[PDB]
Amino acid sequence: PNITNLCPFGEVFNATRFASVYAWNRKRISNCVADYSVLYNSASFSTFKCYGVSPTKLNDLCFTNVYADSFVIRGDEVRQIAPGQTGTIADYNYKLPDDFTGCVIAWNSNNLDSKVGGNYNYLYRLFRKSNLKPFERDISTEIYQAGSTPCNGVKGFNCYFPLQSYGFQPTYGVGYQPYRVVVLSFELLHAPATVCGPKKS
Amino acid sequence: STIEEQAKTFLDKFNHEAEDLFYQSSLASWNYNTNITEENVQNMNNAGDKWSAFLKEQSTLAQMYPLQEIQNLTVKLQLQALQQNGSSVLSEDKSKRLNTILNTMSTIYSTGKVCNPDNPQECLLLEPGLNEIMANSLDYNERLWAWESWRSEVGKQLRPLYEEYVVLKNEMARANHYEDYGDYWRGDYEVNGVDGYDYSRGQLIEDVEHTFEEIKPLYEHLHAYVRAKLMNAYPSYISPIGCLPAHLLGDMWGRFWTNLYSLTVPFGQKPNIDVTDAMVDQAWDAQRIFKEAEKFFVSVGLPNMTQGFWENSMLTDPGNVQKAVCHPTAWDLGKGDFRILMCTKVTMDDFLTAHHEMGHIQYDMAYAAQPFLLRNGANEGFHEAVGEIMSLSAATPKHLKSIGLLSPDFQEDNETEINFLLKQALTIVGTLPFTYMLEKWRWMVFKGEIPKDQWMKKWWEMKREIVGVVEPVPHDETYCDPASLFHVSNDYSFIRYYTRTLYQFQFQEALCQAAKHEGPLHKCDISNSTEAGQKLFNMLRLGKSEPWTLALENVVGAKNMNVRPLLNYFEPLFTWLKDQNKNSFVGWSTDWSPYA
Ligand SMILES: *[C@@H]1O[C@H](CO)[C@@H](O)[C@H](O)[C@H]1NC(C)=O
Ligand SMILES: *[C@@H]1O[C@H](CO)[C@@H](O)[C@H](O)[C@H]1NC(C)=O
Ligand SMILES: *[C@@H]1O[C@H](CO)[C@@H](O)[C@H](O)[C@H]1NC(C)=O
Ligand SMILES: *[C@@H]1O[C@H](CO)[C@@H](O)[C@H](O)[C@H]1NC(C)=O
Ligand SMILES: *[C@@H]1O[C@H](CO)[C@@H](O)[C@H](O)[C@H]1NC(C)=O
Ligand SMILES: *[C@@H]1O[C@H](CO)[C@@H](O)[C@H](O)[C@H]1NC(C)=O
Ligand SMILES: *[C@@H]1O[C@H](CO)[C@@H](O)[C@H](O)[C@H]1NC(C)=O
Repeated sequence: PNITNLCPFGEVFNATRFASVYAWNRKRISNCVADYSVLYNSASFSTFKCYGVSPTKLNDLCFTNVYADSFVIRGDEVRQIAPGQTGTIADYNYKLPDDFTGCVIAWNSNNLDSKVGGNYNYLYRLFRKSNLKPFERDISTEIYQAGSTPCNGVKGFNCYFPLQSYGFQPTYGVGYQPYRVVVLSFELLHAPATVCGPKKS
Repeated sequence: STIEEQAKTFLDKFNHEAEDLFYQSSLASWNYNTNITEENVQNMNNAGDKWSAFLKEQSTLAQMYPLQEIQNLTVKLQLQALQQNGSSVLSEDKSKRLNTILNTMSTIYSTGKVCNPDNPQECLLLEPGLNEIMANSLDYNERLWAWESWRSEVGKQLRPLYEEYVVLKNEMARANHYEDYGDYWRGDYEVNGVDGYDYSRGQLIEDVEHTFEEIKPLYEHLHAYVRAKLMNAYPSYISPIGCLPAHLLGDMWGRFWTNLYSLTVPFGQKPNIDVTDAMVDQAWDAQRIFKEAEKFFVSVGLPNMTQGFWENSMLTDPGNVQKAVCHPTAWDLGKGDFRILMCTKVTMDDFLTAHHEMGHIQYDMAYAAQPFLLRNGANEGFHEAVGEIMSLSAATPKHLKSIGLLSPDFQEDNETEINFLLKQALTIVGTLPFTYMLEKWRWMVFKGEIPKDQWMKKWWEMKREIVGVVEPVPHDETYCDPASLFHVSNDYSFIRYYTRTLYQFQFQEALCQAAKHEGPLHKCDISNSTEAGQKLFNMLRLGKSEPWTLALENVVGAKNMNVRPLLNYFEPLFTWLKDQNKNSFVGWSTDWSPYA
């Protein structure tokens, strides 16, 4: 039939501000029509790597819910947003499961997320005692204890503040330039699937 | 938990903070160099102070992790680099005195202006005028006046300052568990803890002497030929049996002999390989010069320059309104930012300099992956050597014919090869005894082998014995003749040029053997050879992570610096010089036979 009520992809991709990787934003997308060909045929994206599904059949399948996680990371760290990877972003900031079905989309945001003095708003967690579980968020700002001595809440010798800032500057190289990453997670549950693709007439 | 894990997390924190602070400092320095304005000078100074303060704080934090409980070589290398006290071990009064002495020597050398007595209304600064009088004049007494007047004023000002400098630096070095300041400088080549690839601080002097003993016949023949030609240029001053007069070497100190090419040319009638007119005829912009250099580096298989490099670099002089430093410098700002600051003209020298500085940039890009404290050359010699090999390869007639800058019907006979090799010898071979003698004299001064009342008597004795250069008139101890040079007056190591010169030809033989070049070594071009670039990039990617001996094994297959590739490079010239010196006397006499 005639289709309306498209999914709110404007409020995820075209957002004025993106969250830091440590405190990555998750938006649950339900009860609308998701047109994935608009995203795939865009020339504005640098990474559109889909894991567990192909982009061509996305516009046909139907899912119960869509999770859109959004964060900013350095370009070199874009590789770490994948199943089975290792690094600071994957161990301590954002972990993807090995059995992940969804797409990882990234694009350079040097124009919007870099400042000449440096943009220090965006942060990452350098240290955590253990690696993150898949789809876990850690927003704790408790001092990391690398040594036997208690930190007691105040930085010092062998006790470091967990969150560090990428001071993005426009002059930086591609590896260190800010990249906005949207990860779409597709799951099917026994509830009626309502995020369906567009149907031709 | 363990000390090693604690150090690893400390280093991770340090690397993160260090990269940001280093970028801010580098960017501020770039802003000053590209734009000499008071605001920039302030910003640069502030960032430099912040960086130095950070490095003092982190060295103080770093020392609390003992070295002997860490087994990983990379972690121990970074901790060793960061746990150095530097001048911090010295007392605050003496540290302030040392810093004041260094600054005032910098001001005395930079702003030293000397002119002729009885005509004092306008004087000559060393960089614009004195250098020109040394490189272009053919008058004996004018060059003698310039040389003696600059060593009189600068040496008599700098001698008490240098006497304080040696004592303070020796005190700091012995406070840092070194024998002297010379041992501190020689510690750059020290490799400890690696089985087989260990290198000692004491081995450096022995290796330098062993290589120089093989340098000596070629230098003796070159010295005899230059002596005969200078005898032709100046009829009565130069003796057939004695040393060369000091003020006639074409430079202020005798550092290079490249300004004697006009006087000592073998075949003046034959043409040169100057390509300046050809680029002017084809309207080669500085952008085209750097693009051709980039084409050379992509031909050998190295990565091409980043978009950031093109956008953020200043490759042309900005203009009258904006002031900039004219010296060509490759800048590794950090965080993926690589830039070149050069006031590029349309000359062969600027084109070769573009290749040299882009080689510096390629080394920086290759070692960028490595941790911050390890982002450097394996030693001080390699970083300059990798630019000098590009300067060697680009200057070949095969490269010029390949890129179209030289006519395809240019005749490459033996005479042009001889005169080109002689020019390369005047630049390269002539600096080796001067470099070795200067470093050996400074090492003996720091070690206490030479007492303060015998500094100059020994120094000229060394120069006659090694360099074969005699003083025009005797100097007493009121003079400070070494410190008239930029590197010694401003606390810089000088053995890097000797090691760079040997590493240059070792790398050249390794890459030419990789590229399967079948002719003379000086006729070799490393373009179009992926394997040569791969062999180079294997060492380039390591940076300071691995010992310099292991890096040299990676390139040339030897565990030590070697002198045979240099001698192989100049072998046609060596045979020609031996043929030309049949009638004349090779070698010199240390007596006062020319003039004293
Ligand atoms: C986001 O912005 C781009 C560029 O302006 C635009 O083409 C696109 O339609 C916008 N919306 C989405 C969902 O990508
Ligand atoms: C150079 O300095 C002047 C004065 O501070 C400034 O207005 C100008 O924009 C600067 N140019 C560059 C390229 O930094
Ligand atoms: C040394 O530490 C680095 C991490 O900093 C690690 O990747 C490397 O494998 C370690 N080397 C050894 C020999 O354990
Ligand atoms: C640096 O100086 C401190 C204080 O004098 C000393 O305890 C420490 O051992 C020194 N470190 C080195 C590597 O010399
Ligand atoms: C460097 O080479 C790559 C691959 O050939 C190319 O895509 C890129 O555009 C080049 N860089 C520049 C600045 O042209
Ligand atoms: C160049 O080769 C010719 C022909 O063998 C020879 O006569 C001449 O002496 C050579 N010149 C030099 C400088 O080697
Ligand atoms: C290197 O490769 C380029 C690309 O074809 C070629 O134009 C050039 O002539 C080659 N160099 C030599 C010395 O043949």
